Amino acid sequence: ARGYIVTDRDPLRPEEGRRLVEDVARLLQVPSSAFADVEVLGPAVTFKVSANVQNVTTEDVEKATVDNKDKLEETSGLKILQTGVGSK
Repeated sequence: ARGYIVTDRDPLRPEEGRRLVEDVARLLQVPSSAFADVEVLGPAVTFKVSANVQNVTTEDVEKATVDNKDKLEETSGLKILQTGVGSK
């Protein structure tokens, strides 16, 4: 399952999806290398969390994103409109 974050930017630049994912990784103390398959789709960025030394899961990433939304928005300079985990 992938995580996703929908922003107010469209199309979201690849470079910007990457920065936003890096911001989220920092909140969780995991290197950005733990996020794989990073891709932008319209206004959204999507990603997979691989197994890591911090034991951070896909749901932990979603929760940290909700809990720190305002900080992420300040750091990134964009708005987050939705976040979640996808379903096959």
